[PDB]
Formats: sequence, structure tokens, C-alpha cells
Amino acid sequence: LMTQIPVSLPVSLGDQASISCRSSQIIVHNNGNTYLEWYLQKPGQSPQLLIYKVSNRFSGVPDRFSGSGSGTDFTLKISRVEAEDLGVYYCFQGSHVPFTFGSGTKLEIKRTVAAPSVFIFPPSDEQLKSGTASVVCLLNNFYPREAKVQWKVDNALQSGNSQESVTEQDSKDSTYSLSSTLTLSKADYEKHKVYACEVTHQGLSSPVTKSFNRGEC
Amino acid sequence: EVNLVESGGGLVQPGGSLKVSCVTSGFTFSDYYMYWVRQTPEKRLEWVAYISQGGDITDYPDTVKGRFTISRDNAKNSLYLQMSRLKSEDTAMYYCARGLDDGAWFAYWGQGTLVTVSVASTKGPSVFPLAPSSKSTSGGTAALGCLVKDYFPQPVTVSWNSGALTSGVHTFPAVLQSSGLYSLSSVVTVPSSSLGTQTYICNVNHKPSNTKVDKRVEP
Ligand SMILES: COC(=O)CCCCCCCCO[C@@H]1O[C@H](CO)[C@@H](O[C@@H]2O[C@H](CO)[C@H](O)[C@H](O)[C@H]2O[C@@H]2O[C@@H](C)[C@@H](O)[C@@H](O)[C@@H]2O)[C@H](O[C@@H]2O[C@@H](C)[C@@H](O)[C@@H](O)[C@@H]2O)[C@H]1NC(C)=O
Repeated sequence: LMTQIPVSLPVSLGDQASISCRSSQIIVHNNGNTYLEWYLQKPGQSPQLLIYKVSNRFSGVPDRFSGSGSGTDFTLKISRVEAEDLGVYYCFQGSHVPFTFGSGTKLEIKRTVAAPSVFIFPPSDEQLKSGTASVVCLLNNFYPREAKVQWKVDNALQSGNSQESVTEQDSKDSTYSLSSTLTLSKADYEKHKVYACEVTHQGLSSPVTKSFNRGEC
Repeated sequence: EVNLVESGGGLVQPGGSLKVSCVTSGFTFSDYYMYWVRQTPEKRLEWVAYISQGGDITDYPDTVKGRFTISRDNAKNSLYLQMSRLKSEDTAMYYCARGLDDGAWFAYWGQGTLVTVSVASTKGPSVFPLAPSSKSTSGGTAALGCLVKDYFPQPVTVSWNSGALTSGVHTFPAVLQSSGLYSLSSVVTVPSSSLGTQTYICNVNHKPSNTKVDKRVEP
């Protein structure tokens, strides 16, 4: 089997990174080399091959990636981390059955702090008529990932009718985005005019709030 | 160019049966050992099966041994995975892969086909809009989108102007609401100046319920 450490790996561009794996038993086939491989699953895509047979770079992989290892420990090294390299890496062993994968190591690009562009989207009539109206608050492109989102209906802290959807890091600028939806039934929503979404972020000194005035037409 | 295409998965109930297939293109199918790999919701990756070129040599991990059967039709360059007695744990993304004569397992991966295993009921999504009336126009750029509410099973594909709006698109991953229904938002940010001329439309698609919805978003 396999053990992959570390789980998370914050790295700055240009930095070097090392991800290692330890198979339960010494991994070797018909002495036909150790069949240990490394995969990169970029976000929103299928995994791809980087190195196979411990250190052979698959066609198309840039030389910033290299593999090594002995007996039971193998390591993947990235000499200069570039933006395109973010995603989850997996080691894999094909020398023994069952063929096993490592749990994965998520590589995240350390970037300069950025503030989220908060947004509030009140429910459009088309869902209001249907009943359940949801007010979505968007925290666009920020970093780090630490972000608190609290709901203030008029001044009530809605500790229930909300959920969060956080994206993976974006290779265009290494940021994240988050969405919180306050899902209300026509009545509850209808009962109050103003709805506020309060954001607190590391690059955000004074927690910004985002509110609107309820309406109809 | 070389590529693999998996197809044939959807919602099947516990104890049921499904047969996923994979179509080869760009290489001599009959010369290669083929594989079936799966990724669970928690993003765990697992090997499912392999089959020799002739079709006489195959193997599977104990977890799927006996319920699954891998087959291939060299005539039509397709690879099949017969799944029987499905369990909920079998819920995952199934990929087919091709290796290298050189000594590599998965050099070529397909796109994957999602197999959901539950007693739930297929339900189409309600493509709602997100109006950027005023509390969003921060200047010369604002965000907007379509809220794809209440649907099952996954997945739901969203597009903007049928692919004529790539950069700027922020489609968030689905959240399993309380109702046992998924919900997700696809937002995009555009220059306030673009509004009007730039006709913005999101094309939602929930194949599992033959739902093909389009929605024009505006100021
Ligand atoms: C460039 O042109 C081509 O690539 C054209 C295709 C090649 C021409 C026909 C090749 C005919 C031989 O095919 C090879 O058969 C081997 C079995 O005899 C496969 O190896 C087996 O793969 C299994 C699945 O993973 C499993 O690992 C077996 O243990 C493994 O057999 C072992 O390794 C062999 C190399 C031998 O040393 C054998 O003694 C040993 O038991 C070949 O599969 C490839 O290699 C293995 C290691 C794995 O990486 C597969 O994914 C590779 O495809 C198979 N060759 C091909 C191309 O399928």
C-alpha cells in the first residue's frame, strides 16, 4: 500500500517542493524496476502522468520534476515551482497487487494577500414566485483562503439558512472565490427589507458588510 | 490525436447494475493493456481492473472482485466495465486509461463518467438568475450568474454564451443541500460597459434528466 506526506503544501513561486511516499512493503516487481509513478490532478481535470518507474519523465513533462527513492520511500521534487503546478499530486505503485495510490498532497501557491470583492445578489422574482428565494453573497478572487461570512437580516444573525461554496485555487492569479447563499421562503424574506452579508478577511482590516434594500415589481 | 471517451453512467439504485464503456481513438487499441480507474467523492483514487490485449487475462481488487467485470471489443476499439450488485461506496468517477509499453500504467486518461449509487430520485434543476441591479456595480465591472437550484444526481454543466465567455467564469462546485438536492452557482464578472450589447446567457445542462436550459442574464 502507500502513505503520502505531507497532506498540504504551501509553496511560493520559484520555491522547491518535495512530496514523499512510503509503500507498506519494499516495492519491486520482476526486478523489472520498481514501478512507482507520480500523478498530477490539476483542478477540474483528470489526473496526468509525470514520472514512472521511479524517475522516468513521461513525454511532455518539464524537467523541473524529478523522482527518486529506495526500498520503500520515494520522493517527487519540483525545483522551481511555477503557477501551472498547483493541484493534487498522487504517488502510485504498480509492482504489487492490489495496485495502490497515495492519499494525495495538495500543492497551493503562496501569493501576496488579496481582498475579496464582496457581492450581494438578491432573489429574482422567478424563484420568489416558486417560493424559496435565496440571496447569494459572492466573495470574489481573494487570498489567503481564510474568510468568515456572517448573515445579518436587518440585524439578525442567521445561524442556519446559509451555505458555502469555495473554489480551488485559480492558476491565472492564485486566488479563491466563495459563495454563501441565504435560502429563505418568501415570507421570511418578505418580512424584512434590508439584508446584509458581513465579510472579514486577512487583507480586510475593517470587516466589510454588503447589504441591499428588498423590493418588488 | 490519442483520446479515450467513457460513457454510460448515471443514477442506479443499490443492488442494481450498470455497464460503462470507453471508446479508443488515436492508437492501436488491440496492442495495449487497458485499465478502469475510479475516484471517489473524497477524491480518493482507486484502481478497478485491467485486461490484456487478447481479453483472457484480467484482475480486480478484492473490493470489486466478483461484482465487476472488465471486457473489451477489439473490433470496435471499445472497453467495457460491467458493474453488478452496486453499493453506495461504488459511487464515483470512472476513468479508463491506457499505459505505455515502456512500463507505465496510466499515461492516457479519459474524461470520466460519474456513477451515482442511491435510492434517491432524479430531479431537474431550476435555472434561476442573479440580477446585478445596483448593489454590485462597483464601477466598471460587476458580477452576475445563474443559480442552478435543486437537482439530483450530479452533474450539471453550465456554459456562458455557449462557450463564448471563458475567462471570467466562476462556476462553483455543488453543495448537497438539506433537501438531498444539490445546488451550485456559476458567476462571472464583466465590465459594466459590456451590458446591453454583450448578450450574456448561461446554458445549463443536466443530462441525467434530459434538462437543457438556457437563460439570458442581464442588468
Ligand atoms: C509502441 O508500440 C506499442 O506500444 C505497441 C504495443 C506493444 C506491442 C505488443 C506488446 C505485447 C506485450 O504486451 C505486454 O504484456 C505484458 C504482460 O506479458 C504487460 O505487462 C503486464 O502488465 C500488467 C498490468 O499492469 C501487470 O503489471 C503485469 O504484472 C505485467 O507483466 C509484467 O511485466 C511485463 C513487462 C513482463 O515483464 C512480465 O514478465 C511481467 O509479468 C505489458 O504492459 C505494460 O507494462 C506493464 C508493466 C504496465 O506498465 C502496463 O501498463 C504496460 O502497458 C504489455 N504491454 C502493453 C503495451 O500493454
